[PDB]
Amino acid sequence: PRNISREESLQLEGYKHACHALLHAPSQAKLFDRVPIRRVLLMMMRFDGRLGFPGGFVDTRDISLEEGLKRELEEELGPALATVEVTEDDYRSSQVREHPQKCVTHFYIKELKLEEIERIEAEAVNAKDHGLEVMGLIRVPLYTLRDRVGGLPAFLCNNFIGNSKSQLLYALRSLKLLREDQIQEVLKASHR
Amino acid sequence: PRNISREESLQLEGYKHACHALLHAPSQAKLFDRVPIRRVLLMMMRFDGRLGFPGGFVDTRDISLEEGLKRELEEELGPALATVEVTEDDYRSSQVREHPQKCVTHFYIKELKLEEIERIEAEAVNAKDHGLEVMGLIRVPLYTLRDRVGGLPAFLCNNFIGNSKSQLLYALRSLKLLREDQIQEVLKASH
Ligand SMILES: Nc1nc2c(ncn2[C@@H]2O[C@H](COP(=O)(O)OP(=O)(O)OP(=O)(O)O)[C@@H](O)[C@H]2O)c(=O)[nH]1
Ligand SMILES: Nc1nc2c(ncn2[C@@H]2O[C@H](COP(=O)(O)OP(=O)(O)OP(=O)(O)O)[C@@H](O)[C@H]2O)c(=O)[nH]1
Ligand SMILES: [Mn+2]
Ligand SMILES: [Mn+2]
Ligand SMILES: [Mn+2]
Ligand SMILES: [Mn+2]
Ligand SMILES: [Mn+2]
Ligand SMILES: [Mn+2]
Ligand SMILES: [Mn+2]
Ligand SMILES: [Mn+2]
Repeated sequence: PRNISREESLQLEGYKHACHALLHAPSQAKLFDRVPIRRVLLMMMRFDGRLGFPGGFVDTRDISLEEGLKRELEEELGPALATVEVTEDDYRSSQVREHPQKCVTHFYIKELKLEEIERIEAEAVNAKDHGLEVMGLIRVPLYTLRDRVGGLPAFLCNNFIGNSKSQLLYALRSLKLLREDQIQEVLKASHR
Repeated sequence: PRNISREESLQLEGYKHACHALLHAPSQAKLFDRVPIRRVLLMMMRFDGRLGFPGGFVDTRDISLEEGLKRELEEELGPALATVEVTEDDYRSSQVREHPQKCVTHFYIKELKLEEIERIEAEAVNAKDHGLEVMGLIRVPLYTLRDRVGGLPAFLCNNFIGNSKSQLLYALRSLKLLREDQIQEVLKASH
């Protein structure tokens, strides 16, 4: 897994392309009327027993990288998605690997309204891929509990696909949710 | 933790009790049209970032174990559980611990019709505890993919609460889903 630019990745010869998106919306809710949720971020349990972002292989010679993702998004999340924009302005980063397939993964971040995320969760059960590729949607706990492990650190101890965990960390710093030192603290507490 | 009978654990004083349940239904669906799903098993992502079964603490001095689970299941899974009765016949096993704290955990298993699991999934977003104490429902992949890892083996590499992983393995053997050899197989490919 190595960092590559969009402009360069698209001119690669033969390698397979993939697109995935973090969908998120602000929230005033408090766990135990005490711990702020801050933000709702969506991930999923996949058919393969691993956690990941919605999306997938972007049929490279079809339409745009955006159109490919949009399709996967509706395929995997459901009908509510047809009215989700997801432009080029929602592109974030790309990576190349030769690990298992020789592949390029493109990460996307889009902010929605909480109402929108709620409806997406609500209609997720109607996605072509519900119970198939998508075993259920989940929210990322952003907080850390009093035992300093429960919440996000404990969350990061689950099994992630490709480099979705890497991508998640990126988003967290990217959206100003946690500084680097906090990100390191939650990893160290998660390591042991 | 340690094995204890139901009747024996209910005679204990100064212990905490909790009940958790695996709701499941048969399915004819085939992943990629080739790989049988076989059965649908519900678990959840919890507030603490771990996988677990729905359920919770029950005060034995106020309500029975069944009433407690019943209320906790409505709270955690939502309104569709009003049509579902998990009774004494669904009770399976109990484990007891003293350290860290005096706690007894009861495990229930109940079969439903596929439309019931589907409706529970649909209405879980209305649960009192959704997006707070319950972060979302998930199905347990029962199959192993061609790489011999994807599916159940990889799922078992996730972060589970208390002995919830062990409750799941018990259910797999109990429901005649996997042989003792297959469970050991699935477990090896994990670690
Ligand atoms: N970096 C990163 N890679 C991922 C993520 N999810 C999947 N991958 C990798 O992307 C590739 C395929 O993506 P999938 O989502 O499994 O394929 P899919 O698009 O759902 O399947 P199709 O419906 O046929 O398009 C695999 O090699 C995974 O390793 C993710 O969230 N982040
Ligand atoms: N064996 C087992 N233990 C669990 C499971 N889930 C939680 N526990 C443990 O059982 C105890 C209570 O479980 P919780 O369900 O987290 O507590 P709760 O009563 O649901 O929380 P409230 O919604 O605030 O009432 C805690 O010690 C957990 O660590 C489970 O699925 N199986
Ligand atoms: Mn996908
Ligand atoms: Mn897909
Ligand atoms: Mn596809
Ligand atoms: Mn596919
Ligand atoms: Mn609970
Ligand atoms: Mn509860
Ligand atoms: Mn409770
Ligand atoms: Mn509650």
